[PDB]
Amino acid sequence: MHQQPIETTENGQRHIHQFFLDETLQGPRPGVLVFPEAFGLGDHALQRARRLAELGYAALAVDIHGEGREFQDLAQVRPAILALFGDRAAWRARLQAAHELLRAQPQVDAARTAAIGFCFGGACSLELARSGAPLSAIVTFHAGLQPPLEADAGKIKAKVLVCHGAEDPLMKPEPLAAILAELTRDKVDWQLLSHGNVVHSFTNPDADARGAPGFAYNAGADRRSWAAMQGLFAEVFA
Amino acid sequence: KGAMHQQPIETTENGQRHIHQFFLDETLQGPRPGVLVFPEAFGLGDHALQRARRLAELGYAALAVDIHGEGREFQDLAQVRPAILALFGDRAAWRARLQAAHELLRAQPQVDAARTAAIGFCFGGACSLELARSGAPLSAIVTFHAGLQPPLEADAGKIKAKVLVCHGAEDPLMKPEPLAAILAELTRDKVDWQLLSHGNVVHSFTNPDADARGAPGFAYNAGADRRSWAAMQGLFAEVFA
Ligand code: NA
Ligand code: NA
Ligand code: NA
Ligand code: NA
Ligand code: NA
Repeated sequence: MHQQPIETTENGQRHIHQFFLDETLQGPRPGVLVFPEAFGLGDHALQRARRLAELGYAALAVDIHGEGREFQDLAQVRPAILALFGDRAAWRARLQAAHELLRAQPQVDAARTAAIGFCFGGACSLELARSGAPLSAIVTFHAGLQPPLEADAGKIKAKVLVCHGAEDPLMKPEPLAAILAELTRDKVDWQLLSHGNVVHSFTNPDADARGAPGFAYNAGADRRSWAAMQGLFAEVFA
Repeated sequence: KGAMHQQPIETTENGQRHIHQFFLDETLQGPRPGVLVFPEAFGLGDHALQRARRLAELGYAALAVDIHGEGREFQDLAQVRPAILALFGDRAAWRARLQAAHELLRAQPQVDAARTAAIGFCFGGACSLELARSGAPLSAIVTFHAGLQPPLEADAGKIKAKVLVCHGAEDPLMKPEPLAAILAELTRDKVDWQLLSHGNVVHSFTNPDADARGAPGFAYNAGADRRSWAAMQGLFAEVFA
């Protein structure tokens, strides 16, 4: 396993992304962006990127806040997140730049990429798909997805898998249905895997200790969603 | 590049590849003083690369800065004006990017991180002064026919560098009243500053392409170029002794 930091600046702020490649497999391979939960890049998302490398992918874990920062409370990151939610064009320009940074690594086959994300990271993955980036697939895990925009009609090129806790308060039934209606109008190849009795942050063991409501780890939902991701990637990268 | 080694050093800034050009004389061994070389507003091209190459011949480690990305150099000032006015309107972000360029130079193993300087031509001279005003630990800066930006009270006392401003006395992009305001800032703070002002000399006096721009206000002047470059060399010889 090779783990390499990849540094950029964004309006002068240093970002330190973490790129994983397993030398067990030989030659260029599909690239996967891994977007963390809103707290920022930490062990949760780094472990996901390391495992994707073990499965044969070149995985770029995204430092969303800069300086590899991971915060403890969503209050610490709320202003930065609301600023992105309030300027989706600027957010998307940053997301497309991360995609181009992944594509440019020598061991990444620039034609074969995907994006996964957890929580806010899943919102990022769908915004990047809606920008029209040439992703082969996206997978979201317990994501609070942003609402559809009519200007994005027909832009998604990826296959889409939404892994969802049926009781997650951050992705309520009516807004989720509005998103599925967008994907259906545009004939996007989409799947919803909805887990009974599961809420937000179900892939993160630290969710059981969070003081905010609606958070709990669920080992079953995590394993089943991770397997469905692997199956989608095996389809598009066969 | 002559006998100097030239190494591209790439950064990713705001989604763009920047391809800086680092010059060293490998017949000299060891860490040595580093110099940032900021080009005119048109972008990084042969004019600034030749100056970085000459600094390497003099014994320095010189990083020619790719200001626009992808090595881009513009012909028409109307095309660069929006990006430049944006930097002028957010001097904090501009300074953070300049600081990151300074840290890139300092991190090279052949650069003594404690002993650095910055030069710049036109807009690049404004860059050099903004980096000094940010409080960076530069030993010296030299500006050549630069449209320097006006002083900010928040920068009082922050310049650590010695300062040499090489100026065309009839440059219309750096008029006498705003220049005087900058010299008053430097004087309040007791910065070790010099002004070398050249009679009958206008903007872009170090760039032989200036003669073909068709523009009043732009003209190469070989005497002013040679005399300003020798004053720079003298300043660097003092601080890096
Ligand atoms: Na590549
Ligand atoms: Na697009
Ligand atoms: Na042009
Ligand atoms: Na160094
Ligand atoms: Na400072």
